[PDB]
Amino acid sequence: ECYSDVSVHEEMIADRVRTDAYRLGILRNWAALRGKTVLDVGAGTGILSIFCAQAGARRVYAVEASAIWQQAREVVRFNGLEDRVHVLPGPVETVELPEQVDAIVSEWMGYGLLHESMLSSVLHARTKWLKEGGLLLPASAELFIVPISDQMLEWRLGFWSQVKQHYGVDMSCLEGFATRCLMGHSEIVVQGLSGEDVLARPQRFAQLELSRAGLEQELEAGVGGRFRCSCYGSAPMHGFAIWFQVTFPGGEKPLVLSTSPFHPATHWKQALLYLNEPVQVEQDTDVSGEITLLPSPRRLRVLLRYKVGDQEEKTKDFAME
Amino acid sequence: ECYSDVSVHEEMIADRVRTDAYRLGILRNWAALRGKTVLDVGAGTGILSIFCAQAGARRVYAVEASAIWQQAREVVRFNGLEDRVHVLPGPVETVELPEQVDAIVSEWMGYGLLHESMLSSVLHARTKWLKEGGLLLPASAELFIVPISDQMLEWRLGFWSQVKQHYGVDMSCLEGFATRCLMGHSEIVVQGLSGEDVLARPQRFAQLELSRAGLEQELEAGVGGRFRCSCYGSAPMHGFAIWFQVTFPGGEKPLVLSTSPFHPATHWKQALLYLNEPVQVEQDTDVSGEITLLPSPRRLRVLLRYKVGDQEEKTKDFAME
Ligand SMILES: Nc1ncnc2c1ncn2[C@@H]1O[C@H](CSCC[C@H](N)C(=O)O)[C@@H](O)[C@H]1O
Ligand SMILES: Nc1ncnc2c1ncn2[C@@H]1O[C@H](CSCC[C@H](N)C(=O)O)[C@@H](O)[C@H]1O
Ligand SMILES: CN(C(=O)c1ccc(Br)s1)C(c1ccccc1)c1ccccc1
Ligand SMILES: CN(C(=O)c1ccc(Br)s1)C(c1ccccc1)c1ccccc1
Repeated sequence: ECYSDVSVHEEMIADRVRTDAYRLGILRNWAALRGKTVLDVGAGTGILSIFCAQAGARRVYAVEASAIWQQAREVVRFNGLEDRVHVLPGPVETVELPEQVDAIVSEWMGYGLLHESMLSSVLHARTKWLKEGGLLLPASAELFIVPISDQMLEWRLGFWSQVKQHYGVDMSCLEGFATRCLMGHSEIVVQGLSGEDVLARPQRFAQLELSRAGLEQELEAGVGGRFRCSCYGSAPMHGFAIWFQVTFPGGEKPLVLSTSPFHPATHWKQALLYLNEPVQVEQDTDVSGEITLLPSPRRLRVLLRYKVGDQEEKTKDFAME
Repeated sequence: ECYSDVSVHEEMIADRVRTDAYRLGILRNWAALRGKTVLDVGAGTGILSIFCAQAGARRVYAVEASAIWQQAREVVRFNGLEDRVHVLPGPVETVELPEQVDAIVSEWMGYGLLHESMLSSVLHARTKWLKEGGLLLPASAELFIVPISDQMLEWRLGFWSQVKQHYGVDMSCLEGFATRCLMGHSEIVVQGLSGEDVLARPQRFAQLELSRAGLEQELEAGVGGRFRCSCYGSAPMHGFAIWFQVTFPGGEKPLVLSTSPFHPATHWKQALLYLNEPVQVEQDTDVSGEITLLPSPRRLRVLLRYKVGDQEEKTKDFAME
């Protein structure tokens, strides 16, 4: 019953930005990887493991907990690489490796609990299996937030006004209802924005250096921080967008994979935090606040306290289950 | 927590083909409706009820079981029609009307159990509340089936062959897996096709005249029948598409709302039955079989026995839960 399995792995490989960034991030470290050993945490279909062999690794351990490992096994055998890449089924927390490894590669990033604890698995495997001063791909992640005006939401909120022009019945009185339903919930909406949706300069509110011990302990408290920015022009602000980038160390200068709305589109899109209703901003309107991401029913909470212009500080907390 | 509520009613009103067909189907019966009384079964946001008032009905009972009735109440009041259109919350099976009605309007059609038992509610309300020889909008429904080659599926099945040209790893060995996962399930896939996907002349396999008593009893056994057609040219046949049309009686000649892939696109799209793997057809290849739709865990079963060319008869049964 594996049509969900296929959709997910298809979507990732079809993301050229994601797939090339890993390819090149990995290849550009050929000097550190040639003749060395690698652990791919959550190998999926095995393509990251095989980039590691392309880059010259002598031995790669591709560990995959879920059913897709069979397919990873088939792809490695079919590419004549079973003597260099060993697909091991099961969680990385209990896999038995013969040796400590020179590098770890993982694609752990995304939005929700699956991804918070995929990163915990990557830290666990750093601690347990990676050599003092070993190579992490990617090595770091940064998080960004900015006020947004969402055109797709603007269009949906005004649709009820358009009905009169088209079917000669007035439904503009349902604008209030559409707003409550589309903005009044407490869910993270994962949606792709364009540059034109962005109302100020993006602000970095957190950096995670994966190399650091006590990052695990530091994530107990939950990642976040303060932000301040100034709007560019007149707009109905719908809320905030949040996205990440990760960094692969270079030979060269580092390679950055960004999920920003200014950069080309990825299957990750961006994570949207809607206020309960739109608020009109103008050129130089100050937008500040504080954002905390932390786990909790097992749920990832997003705590937001924010201030727009001369309006009062407000709290809106979000969740993903 | 009503963002699902909004998406559904938005999608329906945004369907011009659906909304105009009801508008015109209803208006073209102005002579039978003017000064008469109407029951709208599942009034939703009330737009069908208000088309009935536009067409000249003296009194319309808009019955809506779910939360959206508040919004129907707001839209009628705001259009100054509360003296002609009475929104009644609750199931139609237990609503108390003062009088028997001259006409019933409903949008009950779709794919799955919600829609099988929405039609049962429309038959229940015909029996209970509609006058001898009263008007039903729509009055009938017909079901069609044809062999299809799905381009979107063809593209997805070949994606794994394209990987070598792009990221220098061969994953063509996953074609078998993608096929099992995308075609080997037993689900109805609701997807929009184009004319070019269609491999023979569509065949009508059932007609439902809503006016007929014992239709309720006849639906116990389940609607379906035999079909036979001849393919147009060489193609990988992926399975069958099924769709409906409904008929509004005219003043004039009847109005037909079709969800065919040859007609303009609707939010209903078409219902797809994939074989477990593709089978190559050629010009004049005979495709015959038998299709039964019937209810059952409460699930709507689709029983298909079919024969392609000189291949043996096969059974594939599907479900929707
Ligand atoms: N603790 C764990 N140990 C091993 N695999 C894990 C894991 N937690 C999650 N996974 C697996 O990690 C994968 C995340 S998506 C994997 C992407 C992969 N690098 C690719 O190129 O396709 C899933 O296949 C999931 O089942
Ligand atoms: N037995 C029943 N009695 C009354 N309403 C019902 C019902 N079964 C389903 N419904 C309602 O029928 C609707 C189906 S969609 C309604 C479309 C509506 N004519 C429009 O123009 O928007 C839903 O709102 C559903 O809650
Ligand atoms: C897993 N994470 C998320 O689901 C979210 C990120 C943004 C939103 Br809004 S929710 C986070 C994350 C990781 C560890 C602990 C807490 C949060 C992440 C971090 C870096 C990069 C990507 C994600
Ligand atoms: C509700 N129905 C469906 O879910 C399906 C139709 C096509 C597929 Br494949 S499943 C049917 C239907 C209605 C009553 C009894 C049995 C089936 C329908 C009929 C006419 C028009 C539309 C739908």
